[PDB]
Amino acid sequence: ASEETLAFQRQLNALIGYDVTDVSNVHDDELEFTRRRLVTPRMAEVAGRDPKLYAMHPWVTSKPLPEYLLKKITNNCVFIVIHRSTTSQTIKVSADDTPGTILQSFFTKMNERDFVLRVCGRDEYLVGETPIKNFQWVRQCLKNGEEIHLVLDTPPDPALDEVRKECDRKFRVKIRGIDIPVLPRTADLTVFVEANIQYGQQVLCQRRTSPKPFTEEVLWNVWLEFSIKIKDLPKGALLNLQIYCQLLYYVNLLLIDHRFLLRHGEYVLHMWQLSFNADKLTSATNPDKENSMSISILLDHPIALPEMPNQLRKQLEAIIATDPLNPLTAEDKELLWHFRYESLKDPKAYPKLFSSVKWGQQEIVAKTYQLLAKREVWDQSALDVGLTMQLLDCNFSDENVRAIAVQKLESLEDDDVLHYLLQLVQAVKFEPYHDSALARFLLKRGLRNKRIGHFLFWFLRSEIAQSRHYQQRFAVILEAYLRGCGTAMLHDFTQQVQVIDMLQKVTIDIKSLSAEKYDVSSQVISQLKQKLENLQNLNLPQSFRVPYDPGLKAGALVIEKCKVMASKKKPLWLEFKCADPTALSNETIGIIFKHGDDLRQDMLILQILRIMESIWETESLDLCLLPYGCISTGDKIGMIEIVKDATTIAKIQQSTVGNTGAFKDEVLSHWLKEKCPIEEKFQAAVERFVYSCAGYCVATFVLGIGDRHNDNIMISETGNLFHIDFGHIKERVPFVLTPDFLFVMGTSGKKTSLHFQKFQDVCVKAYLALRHHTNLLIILFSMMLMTGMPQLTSKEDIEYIRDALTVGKSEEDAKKYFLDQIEVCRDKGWTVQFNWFLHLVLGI
Ligand SMILES: O=c1c(O)c(-c2cc(O)c(O)c(O)c2)oc2cc(O)cc(O)c12
Repeated sequence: ASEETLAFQRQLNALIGYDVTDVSNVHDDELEFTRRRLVTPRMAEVAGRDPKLYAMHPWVTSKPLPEYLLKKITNNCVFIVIHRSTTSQTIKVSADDTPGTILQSFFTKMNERDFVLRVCGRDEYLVGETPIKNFQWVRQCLKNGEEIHLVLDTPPDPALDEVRKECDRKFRVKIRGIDIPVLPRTADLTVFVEANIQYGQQVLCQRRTSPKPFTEEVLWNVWLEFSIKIKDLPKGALLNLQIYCQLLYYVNLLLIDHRFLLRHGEYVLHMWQLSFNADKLTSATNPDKENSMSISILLDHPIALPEMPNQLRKQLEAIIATDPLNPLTAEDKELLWHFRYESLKDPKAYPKLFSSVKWGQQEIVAKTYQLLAKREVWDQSALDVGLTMQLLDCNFSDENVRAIAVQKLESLEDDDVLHYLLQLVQAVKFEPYHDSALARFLLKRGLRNKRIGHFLFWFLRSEIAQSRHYQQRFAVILEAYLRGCGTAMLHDFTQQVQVIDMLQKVTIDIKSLSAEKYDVSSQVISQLKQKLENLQNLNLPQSFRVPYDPGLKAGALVIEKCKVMASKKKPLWLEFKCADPTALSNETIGIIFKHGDDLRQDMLILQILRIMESIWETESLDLCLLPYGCISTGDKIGMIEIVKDATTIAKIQQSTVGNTGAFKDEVLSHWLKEKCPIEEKFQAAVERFVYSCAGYCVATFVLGIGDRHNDNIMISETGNLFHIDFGHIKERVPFVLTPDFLFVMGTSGKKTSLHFQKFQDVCVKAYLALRHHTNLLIILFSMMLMTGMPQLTSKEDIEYIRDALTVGKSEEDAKKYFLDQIEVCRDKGWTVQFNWFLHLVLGI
């Protein structure tokens, strides 16, 4: 262990945000065991990735050009502007030419082929054997009807990515006692210990102890013998110890360790306090010992060795045809299991079929593995993310069952992996062991692609920072990725963390000045610009990669424009210059650092929104949403992308009117027209509004976050509406379709209109579009509530989304159901908003 070896670890831990070597909080060696087992897969991806292609991380898609983009193109032709210093030429190529057939054709028109096409002002290269039309930037430019400016520069040297040198007896447990240093005020409490043998979130068995008075020390020394036999215990089963006073304390212990051994010996586990969700499933113990409740137990080297009639048929398919949230009956399960090989021929049955398994029985499980052995039908089925996601949630704990889900994920191309990365990263919380297929799949895909890796870094880091329940597991996975991404990325991450940390302190040190009375003092803005000065001196990184948009390189601070927002939680409105000189503009980079809101929620919501945009893509729809970047940098803090030329709808009302609820109906249209002097840009901004508005209307409704204050919705000087603050979230409305909105669509009273009719038809089209992916949205929504909501979610919560999508209904009934929702908004006018103004603004 040279000084060099130690040094490396130190910085790694620094980047990680946690010390992955720490052992102060572990009752075994699973963590260390995983750090070692990931070394092979890590290296196995590193050496197998093309140095060049991994250096320029091309971003492409093998999906067909949507219909709304087909139009943007005229006769299989595209024009690209190539620049060389102040010399730039425009060329017209075929939408099927490769970036090489472009450079070659560029040397013809105007050592030798030692150059490459990069996007002006961005680290995004158009390279590889792929049609130019299959590059995201290209398709992005088309949609925005913008020009494609590329710069001819030198290809990065792959050397910069260099990687450093490398029993029939019934099971029984003994509860000795619980110890807690201090206790609650209401002190005439009573408590007992509930021991459960869980698996897949369902209890196979349960035992309890005699209730006793709640004291700083409670002994029992009672033997608890369950009914299930030691031989029946399935690998992945959990011994969930809980304390009731109402549940208050809980801790879990894997009965079968990572080595297939039966857990034994004396244990003193430090439990978690309850304030259902992902956290109640963790194997991790509470690190804080001096304050947490502790359970002392005892355990008894046993090793776990590695046709049908028409109405019956028609009743089987009826169950299989059921949605995800519909439970199963005793008969339901018995029917699914009896006909395993028949329910096996249909992939959409797997979830249902594998929950009908009696895992608490060695025999049944063994048969299951046999059943699974023959997976031709599955292996050859078409990838279905929604179906695959269902096998990765809290309902399954069998290593083999989950493994086949991951198996199908292997088919996803980088572009799609990017859409579901966040969700899949959260799914790790559902794994019973630190080392898993899903865990290795992510590690692998991160080392195989810089964009996937960049986000995998922050995604994991957000959880490492504010989740003591899973920071140990994630930290091991992050390290594994940091030990194989390269020295270049290892450097960017450093610059980014540095910039972040420094700005974090400031953001918080500024908020400390007035937290109950909005009033951005003149002196505060004076001190703010001062603290940044001290940093920009030479201590702050000259530049850094923007965490939510890695293709962008931020430079120096434009202290002049920086300020503290006139917001309650007083966030920071920072602006940077683009560190890239080849950029074709002078616009700054607006970044918002905020403390107070749980950005993990926004981050998750924003992601579903991106999932909905692509979903509409499959149907050739463009709702003009604006899922601005947002990354939870750490505990209660993170950044927010600033959308240029945009304001709050409320602000729009306040200017005309003021700090009153006497909302007008033309103010908005008067604000947009004023902004769009160029006529051709009004009707354009108007159609935009109709779509963006409709877009958010549909999406927001389905997610059950439509009733919202006028201050959390924004509009751009280009007519783009987009909801913002997704923080936590009598009269009520399905979504926001206020009079000022319907007005811009040329509709004063309850009278229809051309644009309003356009609006409606779009809403329906988008609404029906999502319904085709009901199952996908149902599972994502559920995982989100389980891993993204501080409180404990329930079935009721999940089922909402189901109703919103009107599952079971026909397209017609559906189409209508949404048109009625649109009506409520018309019959509610400014009612709701006025209430929000009265509630939020007045405190009533
Ligand atoms: O407090 C917030 C805020 O002010 C803005 C904002 C975004 C823009 O794009 C602007 O142009 C602007 O003026 C403000 O976004 C947010 C987005 C969130 O997810 C959460 C937030 O709390 C805010």
